[PDB]
Amino acid sequence: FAGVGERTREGNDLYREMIESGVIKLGAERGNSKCTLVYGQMNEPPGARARV
Amino acid sequence: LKLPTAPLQLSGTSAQIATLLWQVAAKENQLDKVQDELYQFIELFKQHSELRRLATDPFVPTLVRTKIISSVLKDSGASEITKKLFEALADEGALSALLEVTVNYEELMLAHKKEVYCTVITAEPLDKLERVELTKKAEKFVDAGFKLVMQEKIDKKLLGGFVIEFSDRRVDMSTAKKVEEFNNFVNKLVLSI
Amino acid sequence: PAIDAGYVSQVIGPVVDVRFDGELPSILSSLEVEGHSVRLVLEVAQHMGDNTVRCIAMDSTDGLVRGQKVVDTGSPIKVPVGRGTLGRIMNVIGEPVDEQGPIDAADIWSIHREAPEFTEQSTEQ
Amino acid sequence: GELPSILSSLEVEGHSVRLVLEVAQHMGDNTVRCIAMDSTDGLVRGQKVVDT
Amino acid sequence: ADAKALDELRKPKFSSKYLIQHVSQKLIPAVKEWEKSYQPPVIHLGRVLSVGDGIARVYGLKSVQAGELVCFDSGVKGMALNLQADHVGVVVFGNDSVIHQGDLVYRTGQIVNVPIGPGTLGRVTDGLGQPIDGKGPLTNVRSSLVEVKAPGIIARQSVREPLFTGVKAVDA
Amino acid sequence: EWEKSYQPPVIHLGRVLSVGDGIARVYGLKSVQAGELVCFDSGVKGMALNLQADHVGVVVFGNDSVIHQGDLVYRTGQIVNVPIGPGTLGRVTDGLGQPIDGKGPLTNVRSSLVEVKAPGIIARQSVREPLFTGVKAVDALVPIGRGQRELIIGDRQTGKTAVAIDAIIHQKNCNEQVPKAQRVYCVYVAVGQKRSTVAQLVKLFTQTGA
Amino acid sequence: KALDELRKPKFSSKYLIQHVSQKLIPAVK
Ligand SMILES: Nc1ncnc2c1ncn2[C@@H]1O[C@H](COP(=O)(O)OP(=O)(O)OP(=O)(O)O)[C@@H](O)[C@H]1O
Ligand SMILES: [Mg+2]
Repeated sequence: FAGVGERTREGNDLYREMIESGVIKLGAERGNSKCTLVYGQMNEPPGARARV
Repeated sequence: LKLPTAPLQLSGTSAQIATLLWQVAAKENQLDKVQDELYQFIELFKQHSELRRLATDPFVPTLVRTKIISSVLKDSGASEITKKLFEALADEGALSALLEVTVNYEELMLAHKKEVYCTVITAEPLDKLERVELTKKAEKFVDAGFKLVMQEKIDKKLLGGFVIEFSDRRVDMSTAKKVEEFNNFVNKLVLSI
Repeated sequence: PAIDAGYVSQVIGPVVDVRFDGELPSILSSLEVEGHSVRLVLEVAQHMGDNTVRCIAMDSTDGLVRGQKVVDTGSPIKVPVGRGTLGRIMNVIGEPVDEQGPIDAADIWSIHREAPEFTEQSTEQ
Repeated sequence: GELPSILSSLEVEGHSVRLVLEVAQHMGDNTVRCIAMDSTDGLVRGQKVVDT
Repeated sequence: ADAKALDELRKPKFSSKYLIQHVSQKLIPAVKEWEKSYQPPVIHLGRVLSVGDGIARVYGLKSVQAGELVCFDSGVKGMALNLQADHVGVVVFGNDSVIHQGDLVYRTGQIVNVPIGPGTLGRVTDGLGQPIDGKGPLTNVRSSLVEVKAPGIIARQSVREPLFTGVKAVDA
Repeated sequence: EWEKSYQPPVIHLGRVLSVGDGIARVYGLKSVQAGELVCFDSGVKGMALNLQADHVGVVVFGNDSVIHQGDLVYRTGQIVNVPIGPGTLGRVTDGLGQPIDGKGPLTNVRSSLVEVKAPGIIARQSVREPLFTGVKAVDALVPIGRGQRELIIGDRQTGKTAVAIDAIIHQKNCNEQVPKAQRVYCVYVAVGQKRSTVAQLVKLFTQTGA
Repeated sequence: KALDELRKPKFSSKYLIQHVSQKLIPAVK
C-alpha cells in the first residue's frame, strides 16, 4: 500500500486494522506479514509526495 | 563614419561591448595597451573592497559611483578609451560586467594574433619529422595564416595516426578510427550486395 | 571534503539550489543537507548551468541558510527492499515510521529506474 | 534623495492641469512607480516632481 | 564567455602596473570625499531594495533561515520567504506603506512563531499573536512555531470520545 | 575507391551548459543544422531545435539524467533519419527506427529523412481506387479511397483503435487474394500508449497473421 | 575566491551598448 497525499488518519486506521486482521504481525512474527506500507501523506511537503 | 571589422562574431550585451572596445582600440593602435589595463582593473577589484562596492552594491548613488571612477582615472595610463569606458560602465552600474567583457576581449585578441591553442594526441611520443609533417598536416584545419601551438599527449588506444583537439572541433586522423570506419564500410557494403 | 560538498545557493520553498565548486552530481541523485534539525534529503532535478544544481527537498526547507553544507551521496534515493520490509511502514526516503526499530533490508534499491522493455511485457488476461 | 512612502502624493511641477501622482510601489534603484490622478499627456522625462 | 576561461582570469596576467598604484593611492581620498553619501554597508542585517504589493526584496541578510521572521526598522514584521542569490523575498505581515527602499531589515533569528500557553486563553490576538483586545501583552506564555509538521501515523489513535456540539441536528 | 579518397571528416564539439527536463542547452556546435541529430558522450542522442546565438537547444532522445554540465556533444552532421524499406515489415520499432522486439537489427533497410516535403500538385492524381476497411459502417456510409486522410475522432473509450485494428487485419485478408501490385502494407504508429497496450497488438497481429 | 560576485553581471537596461557607444566612439581622437 502506497499512500500518496492522503489523510494520515486513514493511514493510521489502515495500519491498526491490518494489525488486528493479522496481515501485519508485529514483533518476532514480522516475517509472516503480507503487506508493506509506504506513506507520503498530505501533511508532507511537495517533494515527499512527488516521490513516495 | 567607419570602424574596423571584428575578427570573430560573438555574443550580446557584454560581448558587444568588448567588440566595440576592440573596434576603437584597433583604430588607436593600442590594442595590447587596453588589454593589460583591463587586467589591472581585475587586479584592482581583487585587493580593493571599496572599488568592488562600486560594482555590486545597489545602494551606492549613481552620481557617487561615477565620481570615484573619474577621480581615480586622471591621465596616468588613461588611454582615453579605457577611461571613457569606465565612466560609461559606472553610468549604468555595469562595472560588474568587467570580468565578462575582458574574457570576450581576449578571445577577440588571439583571433587577431592568428594563433589557435591546438592539442594533438598521438599513439607514441613523436619524432622531429613526425612533429614537422604533423604540423604541416594540421594547417589544413585552420584556413588562414593561423599558427598552432600544441599540447602533445599520449594514448596507446590510438593505433598510430593522431587526434587533433581544437577545443571546439576534433579531427580524428588516427588509424583506430580508420579501421573502425573501414569495418563499418565493408560490413555495410556486403549487406548491399 | 571540499569537492563533493556543495553549498545551498538559494531556497525557494521546496526547491533548493545547491552550488558545487566541482564535480556536480547527476540528475536524480540524492543530496544530504548537514546541520538541519531533521534529515533533509535533496533529490537533484536540473543542472542550472553555472555549477548549480536545482533540487527538490523531501522535507520542509524551513531553517535552510544560504551557506549550508550539502553532501552528495553519489546515488539516487535508495530504499530498503526485501521481505524484511513487510509489516513495516516506510516514508519516502525509506526511514521506518512505525517505531519498530530499523528495517532488515535484503537490498537497498534506488527508487528511480526504467520501465521494463517491450520484450518483457506479459500479455495474458 | 530619499524616496516617498507608499501611498504618498506627488505633485508635478509645470503642467497644464495640476497633476497629482500617488506612489504605488518602490521599484528599486531609487524609483517609485506612481499612478496619476489626471492625464499624463505632455509629461516629459525629467520634469521636477515634488513629494508632499 | 566560458567559466574555465573565466577562472583563468583569477590569476594575475598583466605584468605592468602603471594603474594599480596610480589609483591605490587615490582611492581613499575619493572615498573620503563621498562619505556622507554612503549608506553603511550591510551584510548580516538587511536593506530593502524594492518594496511593493506587500513583498519586500531585501539585500543582505546573509544568514537568515528560510521561513524566518524578520523585522523591519518600522517595527512591522516579515517572513523570509525565498532566499535568493542576491536578495531575500520577504512577505510583510502588515501594511507595506511603512517600508521604504533603504530601510534596515533586522533578523530576529527565529522561524515564524507565535506565543502559545495558558496565558493566551481569554485573549483576542491578531494573526501573528500580538494582542488587540487592549488589555496588555501576553503574560504566562511561550513562543512556538506556526509551521510545525502534523503528527505521523504512529503518533495517532482512533477517535473515541464524542465532543458534543450542543446542536441537535449535528449531535444527532 | 573508399580508401583512395578518405577525408578525415571534422567533428564539431559542444559543451552542455545546462540540462534538465530532457532539454540540454549546449554551447558551441557552430555549424550544427536546424533539426540535426547530435550525439552526447553518454551515448544518448539528441536533436538541435533552438539554434540561438549563444546556445543550442537540444531535445534529448532518452533519459537526461545521464547528461551533466560540461559533457561533450558531438554533431553527427545528419538530419534525423530512420531505416525505411521492406525489412521493417513485421518489426516493432521504437520512435525512430530502432527495433524493440528483440529480433536483431533491421536487415534489408535503408536510411531516409523523417521530415520530407509532401508531394505537390503535379505529383498527385485523383483518388479513385477504394481501400476496404472491412467495417461495414465505414465502407457503406464513409467510404475511403487509397490516398485519402480519414480522421478517426471520438471520445475516450469508443471504437477508435478498433476501426484502425480492423482496417489492418482486413488488409491481410485482401493481400492474399489480389495480385502483387495492389497489396496494402500497413503501418501502425502507437504514440504515448502503454507498452502493455502495444504488446497486445503485436500479439493480435501475429495471431491473425497481419 | 572573492570575485564570484563580479562573475554574474546584471544590467538595468537592454540598451547598455548605446551609451558606451556614445562614450567610446568620441573617445577615439
Ligand atoms: N465493434 C465493437 N464491438 C464490440 N466491442 C467493441 C467494438 N469496438 C470496441 N469495442 C470495445 O470497446 C473498448 C474500447 O475500444 P478501443 O480499444 O477502440 O478504445 P479506444 O477508442 O482506443 O480507447 P482508448 O483511446 O482509451 O484506448 C474495447 O475494450 C473493445 O473491447
Ligand atoms: Mg486506442
